[PDB]
Amino acid sequence: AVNGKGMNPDYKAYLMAPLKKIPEVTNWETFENDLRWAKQNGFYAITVDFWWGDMEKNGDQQFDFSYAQRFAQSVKNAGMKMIPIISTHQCGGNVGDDCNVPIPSWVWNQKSDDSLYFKSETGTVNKETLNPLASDVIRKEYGELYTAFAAAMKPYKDVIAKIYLSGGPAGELRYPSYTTSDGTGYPSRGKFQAYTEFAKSKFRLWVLNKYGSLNEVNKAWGTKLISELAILPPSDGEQFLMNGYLSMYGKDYLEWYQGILENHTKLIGELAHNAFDTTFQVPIGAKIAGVHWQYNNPTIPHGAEKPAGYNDYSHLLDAFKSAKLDVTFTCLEMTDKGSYPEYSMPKTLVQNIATLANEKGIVLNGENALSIGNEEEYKRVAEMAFNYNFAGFTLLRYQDVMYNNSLMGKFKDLLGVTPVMQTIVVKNVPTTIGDTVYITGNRAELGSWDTKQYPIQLYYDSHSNDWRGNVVLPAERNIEFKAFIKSKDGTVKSWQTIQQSWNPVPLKTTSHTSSW
Ligand SMILES: [Ca+2]
Repeated sequence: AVNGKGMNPDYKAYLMAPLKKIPEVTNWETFENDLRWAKQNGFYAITVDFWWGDMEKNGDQQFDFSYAQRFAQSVKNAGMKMIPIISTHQCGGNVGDDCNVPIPSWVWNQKSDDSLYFKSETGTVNKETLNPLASDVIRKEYGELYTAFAAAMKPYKDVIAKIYLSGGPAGELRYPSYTTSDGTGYPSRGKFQAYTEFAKSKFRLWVLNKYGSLNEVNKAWGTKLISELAILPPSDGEQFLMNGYLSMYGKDYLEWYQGILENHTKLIGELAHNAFDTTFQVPIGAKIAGVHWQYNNPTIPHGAEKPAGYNDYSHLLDAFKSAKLDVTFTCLEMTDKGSYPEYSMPKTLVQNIATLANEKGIVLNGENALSIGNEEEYKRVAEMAFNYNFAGFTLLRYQDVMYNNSLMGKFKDLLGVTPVMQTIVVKNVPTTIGDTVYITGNRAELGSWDTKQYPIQLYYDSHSNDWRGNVVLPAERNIEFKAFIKSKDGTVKSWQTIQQSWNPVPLKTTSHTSSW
């Protein structure tokens, strides 16, 4: 892996449950047996969606956690762990998908205005999640929801491995900028979701708080606004994304726009920490979308990320370290295309989020965006996950490996791995001054034979004159590798005479000694 280190010793693989409830898929007994089969292949937990639309349906605080309870009973019977996702967003909702669980329709009557939903550049209304701008309804409704759930899942705390939160549409912390209804579906650019009277208002009160007076606003934006009512979100998102984003106004609008997400993150992460910390004592996290299309579009750069609210990921992730939340990112199985018309750069995006995240000490969890049909995608996932320090990989979805044994075997081989500590030792290395020793191997956990970005580093032991190093490895898998010397100039001088191997890597901690 990256920075000369190994795979994360805390890597655990997880399975995403289906969208539909288990009794709409199979029965609780073959579900338990499927969970046993999963764990037999390296899955540690099953991550599942518990929808607010189901858990507090009839009215305010007329709660039903019977399904969540029933579901954790089988998880306990199967001797598995689970990761509930308190899904405060809508499931499906439209034509042809495997669910339609709206958010409890009584929520929308808490206000008379438009504080609560979203409206786009062209007037499209979106009601998939509650608008983070309405933080008073969000503190009331989410706080209560979270604590009623902690109360009912307390019997099952020994089966809860972590708790995930929904921060927006599709469980992603972002705005509803890409939808078929708004004419923004992949691979086109999103539209801004700041046109409700309430957002418009909140932008103008923010701007005015920064500058003080309209006069000060016109001074800083180099404009000539008439009234304060002229302080508005962009009227042409296409022009904004084209170049209005470079002006001081543009920079202030996007700071406000991304800022609401950052605040929403500190707020749901506060409410969930209060409610689940004493009782459960588990890591809590939220998800961020991989809006990889229109990344490198020359005309409208980062054309889909900026309407979704992702303008400065370093600053966005900073809201996550402060709220003490883990982050899940989503397209580990994709590669970079970067061409017309989609301008898709997903592998560069995941490499960037991964690096900021490790620089900040935020725990990474990966997810694949789409279903994986071949070994290849699993091998691509293995590369990001193991070379960019992911503490977890959640496979999307259940039925894909559960009703295809060959694919499940490929998963077991590449991603349903258990990390184990091992000492690699290389004797008789002709290391002249300045040189460094590295090992690279065949599996992605050893760098896929790469020597510049991903090799793991070994350190000279002066007492016994060999290069050695405690490497985290895939327990019980066959590995091949070789040591090599990287001269001070980062140049590969030479390699080990004979390629080494461990068939398989023992499950216990040993040492593999070998000579140059
Ligand atoms: Ca409530």
